[PDB]
Amino acid sequence: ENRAQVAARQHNRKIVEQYMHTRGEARLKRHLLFTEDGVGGLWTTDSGQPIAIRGREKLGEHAVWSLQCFPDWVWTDIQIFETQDPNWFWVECRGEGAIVFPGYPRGQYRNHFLHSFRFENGLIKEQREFMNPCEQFRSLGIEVPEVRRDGLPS
Amino acid sequence: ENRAQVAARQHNRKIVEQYMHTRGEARLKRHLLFTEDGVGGLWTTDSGQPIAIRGREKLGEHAVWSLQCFPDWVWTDIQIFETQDPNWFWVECRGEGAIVFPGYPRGQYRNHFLHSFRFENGLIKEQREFMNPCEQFRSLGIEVPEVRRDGLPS
Ligand SMILES: CCCNc1ccc(C(=O)c2c(-c3ccc(O)cc3)sc3cc(O)ccc23)cc1
Ligand SMILES: CCCNc1ccc(C(=O)c2c(-c3ccc(O)cc3)sc3cc(O)ccc23)cc1
Repeated sequence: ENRAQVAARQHNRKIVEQYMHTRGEARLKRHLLFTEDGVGGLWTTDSGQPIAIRGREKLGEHAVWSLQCFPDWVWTDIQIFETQDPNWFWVECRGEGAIVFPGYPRGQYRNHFLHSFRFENGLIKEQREFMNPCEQFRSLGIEVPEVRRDGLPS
Repeated sequence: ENRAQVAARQHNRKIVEQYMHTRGEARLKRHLLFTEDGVGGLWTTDSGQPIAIRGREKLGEHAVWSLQCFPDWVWTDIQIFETQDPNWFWVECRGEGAIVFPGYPRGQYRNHFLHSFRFENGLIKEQREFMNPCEQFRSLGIEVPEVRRDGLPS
């Protein structure tokens, strides 16, 4: 059983590596790293609800929109964390690139991200990314609220 | 070497568990889980810069303000992730409690969190927590910007 867990972890790590280094036109095929019913998404948004895409083929359809809205996106400063679960990885990284959201001025977006990858049968069953939406607001020219600090010492 | 790494991971895990379960008056002594020069803080804020405190004694001083602003805070749904680094852990959890920020109405704050814990010689050298600040804005009655989605399909 330990041999099976070790083998799963090693293979899954290669998939995480491949995902994190998928750039440019290869983004059109990144969905093939998911199970048929795999889910990917952004878990931190202005609404408090995730923007999640469910199903490998729907993830592939979304990559068209991803490549339009973030045409040169790269992940950088990538640190991959294996865990005691051979099917669960975390990644700390940054990401950056142009942001071209319809109805907003073209901007430059940079942020810090955490990703969660859960695997089933050697492919990604659930990917989730987490960031501070305030930095995306800034990239879109959206005013960020400020918490008044007068009575809040650090 | 492997035995030493195994020993470090097992002890460090106990410190993470203790930190995550610390609530109530025990919060006044949570800083004793840190190295003398240890750092803790919130990495996701409206400004884009962390609110971090460096030094065990300064962390202890801050606990007074933590108990004022978050008088009944509890971490729930705790999942601890060991990693390939015996001195690095991640935690996925939620947190909840009253929020009592000076000059804002008293509110009820709930959020999802990720924590990072890095250890040195059996104590926490760096703790960092990550959340979506939009949920904290809501708890304070602060208006959250909304990204227009008319052109952005999911
Ligand atoms: C592959 C799974 C989906 N992955 C993502 C990745 C990034 C985003 C994203 O940046 C955001 C939106 C979006 C929706 C649909 C679309 O076509 C493109 C962008 S709306 C919105 C509001 C905010 O407050 C913050 C971020 C976003 C959304 C989903
Ligand atoms: C030593 C560990 C530091 N740990 C924390 C934990 C939580 C916060 C926090 O919620 C925030 C503030 C705060 C500052 C000083 C203080 O006394 C109490 C609260 S201001 C602010 C603005 C935002 O946009 C979002 C969050 C916060 C800050 C620091």
